[PDB]
Amino acid sequence: IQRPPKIQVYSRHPPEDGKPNYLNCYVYGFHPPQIEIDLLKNGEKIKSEQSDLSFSKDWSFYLLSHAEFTPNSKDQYSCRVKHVTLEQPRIVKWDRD
Amino acid sequence: PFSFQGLQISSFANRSWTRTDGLAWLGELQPYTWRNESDTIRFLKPWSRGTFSDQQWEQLQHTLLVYRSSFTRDIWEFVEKLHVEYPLEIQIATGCELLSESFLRAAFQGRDVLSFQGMSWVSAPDAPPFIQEVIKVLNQNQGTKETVHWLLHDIWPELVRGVLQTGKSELEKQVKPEAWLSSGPSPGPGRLLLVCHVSGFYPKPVRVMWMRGEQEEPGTRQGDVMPNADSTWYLRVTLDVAAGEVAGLSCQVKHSSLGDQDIILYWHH
Ligand SMILES: CCCCCCCCCCCCC/C=C/[C@@H](O)[C@H](CO[C@@H]1O[C@H](COS(=O)(=O)O)[C@H](O)[C@H](OS(=O)(=O)O)[C@H]1O)NC(=O)CCCCCCCCCCC
Ligand SMILES: *[C@@H]1O[C@H](CO)[C@@H](O[C@@H]2O[C@H](CO)[C@@H](O[C@@H]3O[C@H](CO)[C@@H](O)[C@H](O)[C@@H]3O)[C@H](O)[C@H]2NC(C)=O)[C@H](O)[C@H]1NC(C)=O
Ligand SMILES: *[C@@H]1O[C@H](CO)[C@@H](O[C@@H]2O[C@H](CO)[C@@H](O)[C@H](O)[C@H]2NC(C)=O)[C@H](O)[C@H]1NC(C)=O
Repeated sequence: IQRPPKIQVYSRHPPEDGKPNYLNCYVYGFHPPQIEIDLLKNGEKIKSEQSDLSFSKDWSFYLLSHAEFTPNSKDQYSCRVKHVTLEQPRIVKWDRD
Repeated sequence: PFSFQGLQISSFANRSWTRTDGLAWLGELQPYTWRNESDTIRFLKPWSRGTFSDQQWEQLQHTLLVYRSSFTRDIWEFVEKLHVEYPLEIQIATGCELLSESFLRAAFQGRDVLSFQGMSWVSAPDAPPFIQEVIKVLNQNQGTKETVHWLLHDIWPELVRGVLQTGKSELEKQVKPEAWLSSGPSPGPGRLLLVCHVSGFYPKPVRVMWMRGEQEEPGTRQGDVMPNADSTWYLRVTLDVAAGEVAGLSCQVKHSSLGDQDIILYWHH
């Protein structure tokens, strides 16, 4: 009935400083389906795209956001997610290594 | 191997706000969507049309369209007449595997609620009391039951057969992953976390392992295989190990697109 979301963050391609890449934020296993997902660079939102909402056998929801990004060893990225089951928004950082 | 599956997500916030979106999967590719805004469905692939004629599609469209409006109206009326409280989340899943076996299942507030067996609406064993009223009203409308029967037994199968034929090549493409290694956060004292990333592979079945030469290493933790925007996959596999033992560890990747020629990545220092 109410399932909190699980959040995972990963790049499409091996992160090499300077090469254009894509940052993925996969949010899954949640219910109900209304959810806010933002991709962040040093705190600020960045232009992300988002796939259609879809769902698994047990009826939970899953969804993919991704954003074009160019990593360098300076900047940090994260995924911020808002859902009814969360008292406070949940931030998951992209860990390069 | 490749199942077809049609999905509906309906939400009713209150009596004034509602939305219904749909999509469908064939194996792991998404041929269609029907967004709330659209009066029609999107063919997301050049093979999405299958072998279905234009008149056949138009008919199916219209059927689905009437259904979407009628469905919405019917829920609202079931809510008023049965005093069920908002918000509501309703999910529907149909589809078939050719052996040919069709289903139409429904969930409410995230739990299985009813389905369509044979020619009847049947309540799930676990369903709340009031859906017995729903089932009753639904099993009265003969025309709907006939339209559902016809969809599941006549239309789904003929469709799936066609788009399997036209989507055959894109469905069974093989796409080689790229892969890399990294040093994750320390899991404790003198323990290190070695991470093996594999990304860009399609189809989804993949074996990824830590190793000493030919000896598979257990303590290898699988991550979840998760999607990429381009419908290829990503998988992260880790190992917990002591700083002395770092000697001669390799990650090894088996994938259908590689044949017998696996990808090996070595740790150095
Ligand atoms: C409290 C709620 C919680 C419970 C949640 C579960 C509820 C189950 C959901 C199932 C509800 C299905 C309701 C069916 C809606 C029907 O109104 C429509 C059309 O009804 C037709 O309207 C017709 C008149 O229409 S009008 O001229 O425009 O007014 C006729 O009355 C016709 O009867 S007939 O004897 O003449 O043939 C009648 O059936 N049922 C359908 O359209 C059936 C097709 C179902 C397609 C399912 C596909 C789902 C897959 C999702 C992928 C996008
Ligand atoms: C999902 O789709 C439904 C149905 O397509 C949307 O509801 C519809 O929205 C339209 C246009 O926005 C509404 O039009 C209204 O018409 C009346 C005329 O009497 C007028 O009072 C309003 O000013 C407006 O023009 C219409 O009420 C409504 N249609 C139905 C069948 O409910 C719905 O908003 C979409 N969902 C979301 C979240 O957008
Ligand atoms: C019905 O529900 C919808 C969606 O939940 C409500 O629309 C929102 O209402 C807030 C006010 O709290 C406004 O900021 C916007 O108008 C809407 N936001 C979103 C995210 O939709 C609507 O208020 C509700 N209608 C009634 C009569 O309760």
